[PDB]
Amino acid sequence: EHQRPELVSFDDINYNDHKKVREAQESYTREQFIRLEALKTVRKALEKCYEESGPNHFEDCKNLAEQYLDMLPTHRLQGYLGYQRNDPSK
Amino acid sequence: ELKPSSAIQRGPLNKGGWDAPHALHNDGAIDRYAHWRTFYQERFKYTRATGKSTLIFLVAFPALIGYVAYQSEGLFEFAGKRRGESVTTR
Repeated sequence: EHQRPELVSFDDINYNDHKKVREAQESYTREQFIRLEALKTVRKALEKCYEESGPNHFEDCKNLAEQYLDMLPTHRLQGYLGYQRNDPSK
Repeated sequence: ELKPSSAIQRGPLNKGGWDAPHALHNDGAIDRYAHWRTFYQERFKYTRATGKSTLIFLVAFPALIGYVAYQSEGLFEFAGKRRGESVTTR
């Protein structure tokens, strides 16, 4: 049974109750693993593009290769303490 | 006229057990060599060689690592990459 708990932001959750704080931590964390599985799926597709293409991988999936090198700085684990300890626009 | 009491009968202390036979012939030269090497600090003095080594490994070498580590702090960002793009930040 694949359970799906709810998403809680850190914005307007009153950091004096440990229930919503800990759910906000775990939600930002689990969504971050989801954000990573897209990287791990395009990598799996890019390798199949390469292995079937053979010599013309340069022009068959230039878009998937550039896609993977675009996701790579911005799809990884990054920490909930960066967004919890700091607020933007203040 | 002040003696601990006549009611003691105190005896000798054994450690108890078996006299294991000598499996090692100790070498007097190696023994006094090692006793000289382990307790080397009780006889160490400052000479020109000692001061040269202490100047390098305690002062100059942490300062060189300090220059390299605090200058080159957030320069390199080798996460994705392309051709012609900036490899550093500064």
